[PDB]
Amino acid sequence: LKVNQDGSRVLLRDVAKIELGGENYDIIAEFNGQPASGLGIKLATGANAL
Amino acid sequence: QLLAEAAKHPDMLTSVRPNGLEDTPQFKIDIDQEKAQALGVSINDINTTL
Repeated sequence: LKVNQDGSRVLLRDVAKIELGGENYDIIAEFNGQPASGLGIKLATGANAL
Repeated sequence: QLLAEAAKHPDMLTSVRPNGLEDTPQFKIDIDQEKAQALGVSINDINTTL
């Protein structure tokens, strides 16, 4: 991100924590109290559910 | 591995080949961001020129 007059280098690790995390943390799902995910599937109009 | 295994069965399968191109040499250019910043040249300008 920056180079100082001292000659040191400012890296993205210095000013922030880089993580692999959900795009948004709004929804969290549990199955019988255990962490879980899932897909809620809504049928298309005029389609057979079976 | 699958192609070799198929070739090991001449009496059942014939001319089992890939329908695609093999890997080829490519010219890789490693642009040093630190050097570009030090010399006052923007990465965007370098990439656009190239």
